[PDB]
This record gives sequence, C-alpha cells and structure tokens, in this order.
Amino acid sequence: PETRPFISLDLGTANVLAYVSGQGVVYNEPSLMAYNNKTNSLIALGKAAYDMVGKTHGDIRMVTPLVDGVIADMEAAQDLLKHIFSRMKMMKNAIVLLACPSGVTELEREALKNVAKEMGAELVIIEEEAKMAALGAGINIELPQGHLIIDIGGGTTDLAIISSGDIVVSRSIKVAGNHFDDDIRKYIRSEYNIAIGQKTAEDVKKFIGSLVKYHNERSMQIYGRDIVSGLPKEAKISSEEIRNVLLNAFSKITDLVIELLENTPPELAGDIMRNGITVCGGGALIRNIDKYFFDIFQLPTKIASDSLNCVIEGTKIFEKTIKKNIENG
Amino acid sequence: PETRPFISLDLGTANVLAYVSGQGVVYNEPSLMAYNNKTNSLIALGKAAYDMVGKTHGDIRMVTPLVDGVIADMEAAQDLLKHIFSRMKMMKNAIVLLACPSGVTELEREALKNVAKEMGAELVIIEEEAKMAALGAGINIELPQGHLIIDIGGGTTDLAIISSGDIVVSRSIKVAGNHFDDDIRKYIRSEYNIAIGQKTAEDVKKFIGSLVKYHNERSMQIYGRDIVSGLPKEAKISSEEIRNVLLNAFSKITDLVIELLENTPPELAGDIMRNGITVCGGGALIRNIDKYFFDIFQLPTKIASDSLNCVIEGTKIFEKTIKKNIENG
Amino acid sequence: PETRPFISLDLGTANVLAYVSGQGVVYNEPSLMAYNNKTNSLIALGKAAYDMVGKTHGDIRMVTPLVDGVIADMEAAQDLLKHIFSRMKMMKNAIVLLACPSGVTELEREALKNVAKEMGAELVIIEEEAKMAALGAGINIELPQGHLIIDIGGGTTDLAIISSGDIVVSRSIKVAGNHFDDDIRKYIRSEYNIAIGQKTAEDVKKFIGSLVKYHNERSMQIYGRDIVSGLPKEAKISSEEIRNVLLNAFSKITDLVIELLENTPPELAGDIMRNGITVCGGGALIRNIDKYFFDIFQLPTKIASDSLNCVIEGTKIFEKTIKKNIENG
Ligand SMILES: Nc1ncnc2c1ncn2[C@@H]1O[C@H](COP(=O)(O)OP(=O)(O)O)[C@@H](O)[C@H]1O
Ligand SMILES: Nc1ncnc2c1ncn2[C@@H]1O[C@H](COP(=O)(O)OP(=O)(O)O)[C@@H](O)[C@H]1O
Ligand SMILES: Nc1ncnc2c1ncn2[C@@H]1O[C@H](COP(=O)(O)OP(=O)(O)O)[C@@H](O)[C@H]1O
Ligand SMILES: [K+]
Ligand SMILES: [K+]
Ligand SMILES: [K+]
Ligand SMILES: [Mg+2]
Ligand SMILES: [Mg+2]
Ligand SMILES: [Mg+2]
Repeated sequence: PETRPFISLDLGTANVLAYVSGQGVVYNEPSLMAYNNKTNSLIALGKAAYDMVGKTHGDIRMVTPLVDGVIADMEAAQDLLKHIFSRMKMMKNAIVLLACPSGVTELEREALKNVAKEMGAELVIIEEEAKMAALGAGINIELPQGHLIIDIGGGTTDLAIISSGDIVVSRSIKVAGNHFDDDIRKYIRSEYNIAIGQKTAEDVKKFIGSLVKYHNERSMQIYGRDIVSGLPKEAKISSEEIRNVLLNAFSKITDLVIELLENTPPELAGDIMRNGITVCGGGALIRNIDKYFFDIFQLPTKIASDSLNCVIEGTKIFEKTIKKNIENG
Repeated sequence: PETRPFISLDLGTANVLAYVSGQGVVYNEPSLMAYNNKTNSLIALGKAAYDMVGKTHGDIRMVTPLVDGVIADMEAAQDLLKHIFSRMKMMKNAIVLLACPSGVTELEREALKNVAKEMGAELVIIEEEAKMAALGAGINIELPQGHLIIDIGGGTTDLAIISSGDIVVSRSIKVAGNHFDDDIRKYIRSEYNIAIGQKTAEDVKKFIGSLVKYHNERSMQIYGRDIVSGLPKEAKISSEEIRNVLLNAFSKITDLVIELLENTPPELAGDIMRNGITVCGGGALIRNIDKYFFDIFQLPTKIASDSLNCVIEGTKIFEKTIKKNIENG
Repeated sequence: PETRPFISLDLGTANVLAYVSGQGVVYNEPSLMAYNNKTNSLIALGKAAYDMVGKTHGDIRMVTPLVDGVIADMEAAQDLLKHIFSRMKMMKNAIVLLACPSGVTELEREALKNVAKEMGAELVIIEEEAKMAALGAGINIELPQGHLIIDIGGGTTDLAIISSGDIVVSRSIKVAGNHFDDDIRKYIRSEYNIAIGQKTAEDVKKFIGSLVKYHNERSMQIYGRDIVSGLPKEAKISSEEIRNVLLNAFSKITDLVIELLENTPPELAGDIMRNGITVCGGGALIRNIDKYFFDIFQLPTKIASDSLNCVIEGTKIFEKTIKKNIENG
C-alpha cells in the first residue's frame, strides 16, 4: 500500500532530528553522546550528555556520531539510530530517507546506508541536504528559477545554487558554529586572560552574537578560570566585541560566496539578484545576518522560518515525491 | 476516401509546429529538448526545456533536433515527432506534409522522410517553406504575379521570389534570431562588462528591439554576471543601443536582398515594386521592420499577420492541393 | 452532303485562331506554350502561358509552335492543334483550311498538312493569308481592281497586290510586332538604363504607341530592373519617344512598300491611287498608322475593322468557295 511507514533523519553535527510520517518530529536533540571511557558503555545522549560537556571526568568520553555528514564514531552512530529505531520498533517496512551534505563521498554514504541497514533498515534513500533545506525554507525547487541557499550548521557552511530541483553550483567550507564558539573562546582568553568552556562560548554567541549592530544590545557576564590566578574569574563582554570576532570568522565564508557566484552561469546570476539569498540553519539566527549579507553582495537576503528545521521540514515535503519515485519507476 | 488523416509539420530551428486536419495546431512549442547527459534519457521538451536553457548542470544536455532544416540530432529528431505522432496515435493512414527550407539537400530530405517513416509514417510529402510561408501570409501563389518573401526564423533568413506557384529566385543566409541574440549578448559584454544568458538576450530583442525608432521606446533592466567582480550585476539598456546592434546585424541580410534582386528577371522586378515585400517569421515582429526595409529598397513592405505561423498556416491551405495531387496523378 | 464540317486556322506568330462552321471562332489565344523543361511535358498554353513569359524559372520552357508560318517546334505544333481538334473531337469529316504566309516553302507547307493529318485530319487545304486577310478586310478580291494589303503581324509584315483574286506582286520582311517590342526594350535600356521584360515592352506599344502625334497623348510608368543599382526601378515614358522609336522601326517596312510599288504593273499602280492601302493585323492598331502611310506615299490608307481577325474572317467567307472547289472539280 501507499500508507508505508516513512522516517527521515537530519544527522547534523550539532543537532539530530527524526521525522516520522503521521507523528511529526519525534526526536530533536543535540548530537553529543557520553560514554564510559573505562567500559565503552553508553551513558547518555542528547540533552543529558550536552549538559555535561566540559563538566566530566576523564572517565567520561564525549562523542559526536557524525561530523560534517561523515561517520565520526561507528559505535556511536549505530547506538544513536538504534535509539531512534527502537522508539519506532515499538510503534515494519519503513522508508529511510537520509539527507547528506555535499561533501560526503559515495563511499561514506554507502556506510551511512549499511549502518542503517545493519540496525534494521530495509530501504534507505539518500538526498542532498541543500534541496531538502530549500524545501524546508519555502522554495519551490521544481521551478526554473535560481535560488542561493546558505546552510550554516555546526561544523559546515554549505552553499548551493538550486534551479529546477538540481544543484547547479555547490561550495562548502568547514567554518560554522563550532568554529565561532572556538574563536569566542580564544578571543576571551587573549583579551581577558580567562579560560571558558565550549558551552559558555556557545551561549554568548546565542545571547549577544550578531554581525550588524542591533537595537539595544546588552552585555553579559561570563564565568571561567583565570589564567593568572588559577581561581574562577568573572568578566563583562559587550555585544560589539562579540560582533567583531564573528565579523572576522565570516571572512572565509564571504569569499566562498564570491567563489560560488564566480562560477555561476550568467542566467542563474540574474535570478540571484531578484530571488536573493536564503539563509537557513542554526547560523541563520545570528542577529542581522540578512543585513550583513545584503551590505556585502548587494543581494536581497531573507532568513528562513525555523531555520534549524529546514532540512527536516524539507524531508517532510519530499515524502510524497519519493513515494512517487518508489511506487513508479 | 478523401477524409484521410492529414498532418503537417513546421520543424523550425526555434519553434516546432504541428497541424492536424480537423483539430488545428495541436503542438506549438520551442525546439529545445533537455537530455540527461549521463543516461542519454529524455528529460523534457518544448517549454519545460526552454525555461531551463542556461540554468542547467553539466549533466543536462540541451539539444535542438533540427538546425536550419537539417537533422542536427538523430535521437532528438525521432524523439520529437514520436511525441507528436503518439498524440495522433491516440486519436492510421495520415498524410505527412513536411516543409523544408531551400538550403536542405535532397540527401538530408530523404533522411527527414525516413525518420518520419521509421516512427510510423506511410506517405511523407516535402514542400518548400517559402511557398508555404507565402500561402500563410495571404499570397495567391497560383497567380502570375511576383512576390518577395523574407522569412526571418531562428537560424536562417530565407528569401524567395515567388510567381505562378514556383520559386523563381532563391537566396539564404545563416543570420537570424539566434545571431541577433548572440550579438546582443556580445554587445552587453563589450559595453557594460556583464555576461548574460541567451534567454535574457532574446527577451531584450522582443521587449525593446527595433530597426527604426518607435513611439515611446522604453529602457529595460538586465541581470547577469559581472566580469570584474564575479558577482551578479544589473544594467539599464535603452532601446536605441539595441536598435544600433540590430542595424549592424541586418547588414548581411540587406546585401542578400540586393543579390536576390540583382539576379531577378526584369519582369519580376517590375512586380516587386507594385506588390512589394512580405516579411514573415519571428523576425518579422521586429518593430518597424517594414519601414526599415522600405527606407532602404524604396519597396513597399508589409508584415504578415501571425508571422510565426505563416509556414504552418500555408500547409493548412495546401492540404486540398496535395489531396488533388494524391487522388489524381 | 454539303453540311460537311469545316475548320479554318490562323496559326499566327502572336495569336492562334480557330473558326468552326456553325460555331464561330471557338479558339483565340496567344501562341505561347509553357513546357516543363525537365520532363518535356505540356504545362499551359494560350493565356495561361502568356501571363508567365519573363516570369518563369529555368525549368519552364516557353515555346512558340509556329514562327512566320514555319513549324518552329514540332512537339508544340501538334500539341496545339490536338487541343483544338479535341474540342472538335468532342462535338468526323471536317475540312481543314490552313492559311499560310507567302514566305512558307512548299516543303514546309507539306509539313503543316502532315502534322494536321497525323493528329486526325482527312482533307487539308492551304490558302494564301494575303487573300484571306483581304477577304476579312472587306475587299471583293474577285473583282479586277488592284488593292494593297499590308499585314503587320507578330514577326512578319506581309505586303501583297491583289487583283482578280490572285497575288500579282508580293513582298515580305521579318520586321513586325516582336521587333517593335525589342526596340522598345532596347531603347528603354539605352535611354533610362532600366531592363524591362517583353511583356512590359509590348504593353507600352499598345497603350501609348503611335506613328503620328494623336490627341491628348499620355505618359505611362514602367517597372523594371535597374542596370546600375540592381534594384527594381521606375521610369516615366512619354508617347513621343515611343513614337520616335516606332518611326525608326518602320524604316525597313516603308522601303519595302517602295519596292513592292516599284515592281507593280502600271495598270495596278493606277488602282492603288484610287483604291488605296488596306492595313490589317495587330500592327494596324498603331495609332495614326493610316495618316502615317498617307503622309509618305500620298496613298489613301484605311484600317480594316477587327484587324486581328482579318485572316480568320476571310476563311469564314472562303468556306462557300472551297465547298464549290470540293463538290465541283
Ligand atoms: N540563536 C542562535 N544564534 C547563533 N547561533 C546559533 C543559534 N542557535 C543555534 N546556533 C548554532 O547553530 C548550530 C546548530 O545548527 P544546525 O543547523 O542544527 O547544525 P547542524 O545542522 O550542523 O546540526 C549550533 O552549533 C549553534 O552554535
Ligand atoms: N516579438 C519578437 N521580436 C523579435 N524577435 C522575435 C519575436 N518573437 C520571436 N522572435 C524571434 O523569432 C524566432 C522564431 O521565429 P520562427 O520563424 O518560429 O523561427 P523558426 O521558423 O526558425 O523556428 C526566435 O528565435 C525569436 O528570437
Ligand atoms: N493595340 C495594339 N497596338 C499596337 N500593337 C498591337 C496592338 N494589338 C496587338 N498588337 C501587336 O500585334 C501582334 C499580333 O497581331 P496578329 O496579326 O494577330 O499577329 P500574328 O498574325 O502574327 O499572330 C502582337 O505581336 C502585338 O504586339
Ligand atoms: K541539524
Ligand atoms: K517555426
Ligand atoms: K494571328
Ligand atoms: Mg545542518
Ligand atoms: Mg521558419
Ligand atoms: Mg497574321
């Protein structure tokens, strides 16, 4: 029948999402998984392990199953989707739609399918994240109109020119959210001589981070370890200095856009001026990222609604398409 | 019986038309056909492929089945008329009237017949496009009065002196719509340093193109790729500069008219002054093309109604003639 | 019986006429016959081919069956009278009266009879055109009174002194209508540097041609090919310059009249002063040709009524005479 079960997965570097047809997104948690480093046993995953990063003894190993679409830890990758498939095992012929970044090789994608199949998958389908992100952002990719999708995730900023449902031009760079957190951590050590964890650096980016000055920007207090005294030390950080370090981090992302537009066919480039840039992903939540991209490229920039879910929302829309590609052909 | 099915085809370089007796023109779409360059499979044809030219990855091959009446792609030519014959297969002894330009050799015309026969044609008839265009423009070619037919198509400008239903003098040159689009593209690159696709160049010719200044000519905005910055760039183009580049493109067409009239018998040349020039085809829609031809040759110039359909409308009229040539003789 | 069918023919260089007893002139059309030069097949004859002269491709051969009474084309001559005999075949013992110019040899006249007999003629009679033209002009040739008949046809100007029903003195020259058309064509090329066809040159002679200035002579517009530019060119031509070129063309006809009167017996020459000159044929329609001949020879000149039909009208009158020569003798 056509009521066949359907599951799609966003195996992101920072957040893992799982959509089930008829039940919505049943799983949406960070990718961190805590393991007992003495017994190689699973301790926690999702939020329970994400609240412990930087707060664990050496006997607790923090693991990310997938980094930039590639299986970073085989034991963790299959432990993750076993937890997801078990909540589907307890409700038999589900369709497994995987979304893979453009940088994943075919050899690594066959590994993603087998790991899914090894844990109990019958039919595994792989689609490009860019067209999934474009579907979740509201673009009708079937139309012959060029669109520019910028997906700023946890460890990869993915760029793609999409027209007629295909990736005309594609670029990728390993500079994203995790790189922004490290630069914030390294800046606060060079400017205030205070060591902070990755979690504090990430919360600063979310609370006061921006690329253009916004209305009534506030300053927040950090709490870390003093390099000089060794004792815990406090510090006040303004939104401006967080903006200047994000400005510097976006330097390698901006030139990639120049390189993507350099090799874009002239008829597509015409559509980019009228259709514009669509920024999606976690990095799309940077304050005034639309005005920042507009001020540089003179291109109209819009932020997709629920940018975190553009990939998993696109797989929602693409379920009726793969069922056509399965029932037919 | 005399109610035998009848189909005629305009296999033009830019537009393909198909007339069925009793149903009118059932097919009228551009010639572009999109093929999967990895599997050599047909993806789209007509408008679906025409909206994608300049907007496709390298894995999509854009194909024109016939260029200037000659089979440019064997696989595409038979894929095209199979799509047309199928819509006739689903409604058995149809007459296939083909209209061929004057530049097609008899060896290439036998290929056009066999390809039609190979896909299921029983009786294939070939007629000259010039007399078909003259029939579709309102000329009674049976009368002993000379007429000058200028057919400006996609890739060929065809000239013919017609009298008593025969081609007295004939000339042809491979300078037409596609040459005009390229010159517009090359002018906008040399004047504004902006690369545009073929589709934008064609729309400029249709929206503001002309050969003589017309009432309240407007300027339009193009959108392409900047040669210098590599980013998409906008430009404003007036109707005057588009007129001057069309003026230069029509230089090789004007001297061909001089050459056609140079070798025209003196009694025919007398009729050309009184009957005049009949401009038909897509290029006949150039604004003030009648006044432009009149200012050069001092010959009265008239634009045929529905110049795009002069060939397919002429085959409509010539159905009762070929039935006479079939039932008799 | 005496109700035997009777057909007479005027196989002129310019016009072919056919009279049937009891039905009048059933055929009266120009001599031009159009043939497919690739298949030697008959395409058209009469007016249909006359409207195409100078307006045909090289694959269409224009043929005149008889030039100056001699079979110019054997295939065309028998194709012509087969078309005439067929309209008599569909209504069985007809009398075939042929009128032959004085320049036709007996060997060529036997060819005219056999070609008629080869297509289905039983009894073929040949008579002199001059006495037939004299009968059609109203002269009672049986009377012993001398008359001067000037027959200006398409390619021959025939002169004869007729008395008692016999040709006393006869002269002929190959200068007539076709020579006048060529001189008009050659004059318009030398005076205006414009090439015109034979049809335009003939219509000028008919519309404004004359030998003496007439009342309210007009100027007409020609349309031909310019020698310099190669483009069609217009020109205005007055009746005076057309008169001066006809005056020069009639130079060789005038001296022939002097030569005919030089060898005319003195008793006949006396009758020429009182009876006068009778001008018949197409050339008799030249405006003021009677006053022109009168001003030169001081001889009274009269134009025969329906000068084009003087030969075929004379054969009408000579039917009762040949029936006497057949029933008796
Ligand atoms: N409000 C916010 N402001 C700035 N950055 C954010 C915000 N929310 C999330 N992020 C960043 O976005 C990243 C997660 O986005 P996502 O596209 O789900 O990553 P991935 O697809 O790689 O798993 C996190 O690393 C986080 O640092
Ligand atoms: N309004 C217009 N103004 C100028 N050019 C036009 C217009 N409409 C069509 N054309 C040109 O005419 C061409 C198509 O005319 P057509 O005679 O159908 O070509 P073909 O017969 O070779 O297929 C196209 O290439 C297009 O560029
Ligand atoms: N109105 C006219 N004025 C001057 N010439 C004429 C006129 N009508 C006919 N003709 C000439 O007379 C010729 C035909 O006369 P006709 O005696 O029938 O010729 P033929 O007897 O040789 O066939 C034509 O060649 C034409 O040029
Ligand atoms: K994610
Ligand atoms: K066409
Ligand atoms: K005649
Ligand atoms: Mg992502
Ligand atoms: Mg055409
Ligand atoms: Mg005659």
